[PDB]
Amino acid sequence: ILSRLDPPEAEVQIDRLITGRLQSLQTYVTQQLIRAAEIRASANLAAT
Amino acid sequence: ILSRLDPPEAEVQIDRLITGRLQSLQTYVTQQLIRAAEIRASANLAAT
Repeated sequence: ILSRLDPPEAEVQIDRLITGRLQSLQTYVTQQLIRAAEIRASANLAAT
Repeated sequence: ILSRLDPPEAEVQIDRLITGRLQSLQTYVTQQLIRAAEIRASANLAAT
């Protein structure tokens, strides 16, 4: 895209990709945080 | 939106609804993970 257009146009198309990929990454990180808390409970039980 | 807009103009209005509804569904699904992790600990105490 950014290859065919002009900074002014490339920008409007690049912003939708930025918006989608940011949301993807945030979903990944939230679901890792919820799963690490489940692994910590297991490791505390195994220590006990 | 599919009755008082032509297809090139209804895409822009349908996307605004899609984004909002996706956000709301994903908020629902995060808060259920966080509530289920709490019910799980209560059931683990009941089993003990």
